[PDB]
Amino acid sequence: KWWSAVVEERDAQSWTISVTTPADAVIGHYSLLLQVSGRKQLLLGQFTLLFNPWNREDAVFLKNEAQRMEYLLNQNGLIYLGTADCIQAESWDFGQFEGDVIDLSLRLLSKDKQVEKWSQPVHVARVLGALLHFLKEQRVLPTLLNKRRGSVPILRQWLTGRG
Amino acid sequence: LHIAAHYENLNVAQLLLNRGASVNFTPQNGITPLHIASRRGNVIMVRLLLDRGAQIETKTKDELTPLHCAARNGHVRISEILLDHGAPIQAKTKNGLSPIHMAAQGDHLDCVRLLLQYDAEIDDITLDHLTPLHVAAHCGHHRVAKVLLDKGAKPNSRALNGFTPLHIACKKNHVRVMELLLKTGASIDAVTESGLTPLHVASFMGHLPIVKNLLQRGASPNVSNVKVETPLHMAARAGHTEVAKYLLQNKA
Amino acid sequence: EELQDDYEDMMEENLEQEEYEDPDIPESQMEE
Amino acid sequence: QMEEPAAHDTEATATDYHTTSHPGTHKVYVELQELVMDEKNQELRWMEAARWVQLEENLGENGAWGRPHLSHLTFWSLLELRRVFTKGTVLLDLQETSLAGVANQLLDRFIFEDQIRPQDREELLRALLLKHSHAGELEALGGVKPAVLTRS
Amino acid sequence: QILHPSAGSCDLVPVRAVKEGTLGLTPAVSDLFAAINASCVVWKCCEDGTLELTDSNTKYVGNNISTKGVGSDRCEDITQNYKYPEGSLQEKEVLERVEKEKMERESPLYLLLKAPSSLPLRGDAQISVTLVNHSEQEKAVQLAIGVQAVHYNGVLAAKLWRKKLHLTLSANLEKIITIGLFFSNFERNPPENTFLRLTAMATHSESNLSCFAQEDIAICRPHLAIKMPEKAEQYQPLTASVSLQNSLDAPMEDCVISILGRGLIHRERSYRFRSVWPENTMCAKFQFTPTHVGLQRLTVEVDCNMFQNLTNYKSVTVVAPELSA
Repeated sequence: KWWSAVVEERDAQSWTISVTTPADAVIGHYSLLLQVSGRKQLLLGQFTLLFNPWNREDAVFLKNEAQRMEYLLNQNGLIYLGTADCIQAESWDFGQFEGDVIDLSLRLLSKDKQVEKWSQPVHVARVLGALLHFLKEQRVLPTLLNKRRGSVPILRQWLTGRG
Repeated sequence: LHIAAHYENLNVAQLLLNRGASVNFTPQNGITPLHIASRRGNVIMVRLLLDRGAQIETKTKDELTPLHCAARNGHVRISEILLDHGAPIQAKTKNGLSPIHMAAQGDHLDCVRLLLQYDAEIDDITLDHLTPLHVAAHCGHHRVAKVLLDKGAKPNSRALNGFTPLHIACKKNHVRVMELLLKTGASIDAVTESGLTPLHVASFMGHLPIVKNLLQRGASPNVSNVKVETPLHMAARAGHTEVAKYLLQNKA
Repeated sequence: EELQDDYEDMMEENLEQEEYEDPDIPESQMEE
Repeated sequence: QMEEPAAHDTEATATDYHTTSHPGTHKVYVELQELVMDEKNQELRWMEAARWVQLEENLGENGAWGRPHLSHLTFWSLLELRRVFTKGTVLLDLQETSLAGVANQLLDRFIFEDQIRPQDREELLRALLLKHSHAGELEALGGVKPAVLTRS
Repeated sequence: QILHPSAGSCDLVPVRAVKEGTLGLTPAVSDLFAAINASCVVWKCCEDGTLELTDSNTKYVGNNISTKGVGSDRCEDITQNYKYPEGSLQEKEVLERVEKEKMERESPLYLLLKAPSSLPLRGDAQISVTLVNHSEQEKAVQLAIGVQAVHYNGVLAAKLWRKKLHLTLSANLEKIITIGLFFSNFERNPPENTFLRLTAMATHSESNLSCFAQEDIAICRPHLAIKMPEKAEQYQPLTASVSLQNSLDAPMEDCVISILGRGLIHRERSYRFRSVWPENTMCAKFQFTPTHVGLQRLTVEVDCNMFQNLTNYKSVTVVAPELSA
């Protein structure tokens, strides 16, 4: 349930180690380090820890696999515009799995200094919403200008300022 | 397997099905694992059960097909999967409700759209001769009523007691359904088997805004029942001072 | 607690067998 | 299918596909393969000719690599490289993980940029997806000979 | 949970809190509840400077609350998660409780406006104004009709058309007036991403009460039809057909069509096609090779001088190649 490591398969020169993380772990970039007794700490690599809608003990757990796919894994979304009596569906590319989106999101979250609360989805969501509203207020200019290619270029232009 | 379908625990469900579990195990209540998977919204579990050989026309003790369970909860994907596998879209329960009745009862707009896309009877009647438009008027779902009316549902359909969807909309203080029906050609002066006009029902129930709208649209307060009673009589017999006052001010 | 789902009554409540039945036909006759 | 549209050649939204990630730095290994044909079966395939490990080693017609040396270039090679790079086709930050996908995207961009004709796409896809042999299987065959891809 | 920024700080509000009117659970419950439960009062502005109240149609708020459906491209309506049905007992109880908490903390003329849901771009529409006189004497009414362009956030953009009918209404008689809403009669072209605010105002005698009605009319652009096979094999060429019929009154010039999609096309490819005269159909054929297995989407955007950023989509499931030797 907590942090743990166990050797599932082993050879003379290799260990196959299964590593678990707590269901309420702090998200962000992690460094995995190995310590040998009477030896200096050694860095094994880097990994990023995210919320788990598939884990029942997690706060973001979803019952349905279809709901999980639609609300997390689907990068092709639909934003509905128009009027109530004439709804025009607009194809939108969320692109949450673009290579730089995770790094940009974590760098934006790093503005909050309450890193111990980053394990709580509520605090992370509120901080991200406030920061993104601030970025929208600072970056959106008064009035192709209306040509959109998804949320990723908008996020890049809001954070870096280029685009 | 019922528990696995309820929680969509795919791994243990596959293990049980490989060990020899009955995919169509029917208890005394008639609730198959396919019924639970359809009701709970478990799309992947529904697909797994259909792949393993679940019967799609099985009825519960209330004769509810899995299509009924999917439609009453608004699971559009499960309903589409069942219809593609051969689910009967005109299956009726013990009360005569079709899956479109279940979808209209729950304000499931996209499920109603999907069912109408699969050649569902838009004016299917229950044992009380209630069309899906009647159900939408009773429940106040004006969006479902609009979708039904735009595809050809009769606005003046008659129930057992001669009640139109306009009558039921005026009875339950559902003003938006009344406006949509009157836009789509519902008869404002239609009478029931007892001669009850929508103004009669609205005055008896005390729904002042509906009475005001009907009188503004030209409804005559001089209409009479089988007892010759006017809407003023209905308002006076139920102690609705405001409705009676407005009726007196308009033409009585 | 966190183990009520292992009992018959709580599991029966969770499965919601009443949701698989047709409750009634709403008529609501206006006559007093 | 009434009209086959021509390329607009506009980069109005080019900046929308520019990633903010910082690329890393590596001393890289470069491998050169030439479309050749074998002698035992007269089948055209890809065989490695030289490799770069910051020093150039060449593969002779005996199955063994030559001695390492600095890379030296002719005037005509660099002139033609500049000529074909000036009007070249670039697919930067391409989301592909297979040779078939890279070849398909490259041929689609070739057709879009009028580099090749649409009738040549099938032949080029056949050529780019041929078996890539190496020095280990050179002796297994009858050797390698220079080859030119034909219309058929 | 609803992310509601406050000008600042952000708050997470449960949807059931908004639906049940639990004003006090989170600080942003009140604003979200008011966003979908407020009532509109319409005041007439006179040349004398008097702001006068108008009999008005009920302008419902919080309508057709929509989001993308699960497992399909269909539209899912989630208004029932936010609001009880109008005129029901639960909605009445919630409204009365909210009003009580807020309070503790602190004619013979009828107009019926019938308008189409959308007006085709550079097209024609017919609107109907129904005037019913409930008086015993004939009335001289002044029917004022105005069309104005509004942005998505309610900001006025440009006045487009206006009409002032003078009608005589017989006593106890219903009159239906049909008015042709024509794009060519607009004083200026509506700005992009705007909506039509159709208003009908009726003033009679010296009663000081004006009947007012308003409707929101969208602008309907020509349909961008995409023809593509439902199933496609990975690493094999796929052909997509794009059809667009020019229903406008002017030829389409500077015509550019662009295609894009994740797992189908690297970035986007923009194409130029010939000018399309009115009542002509543009047919464009695109060949591309899918390279990623799964449910992919092809997005097609068409730009011209008449309209810009006209986008349509179609979904194709890419399957892995058949196993062989």
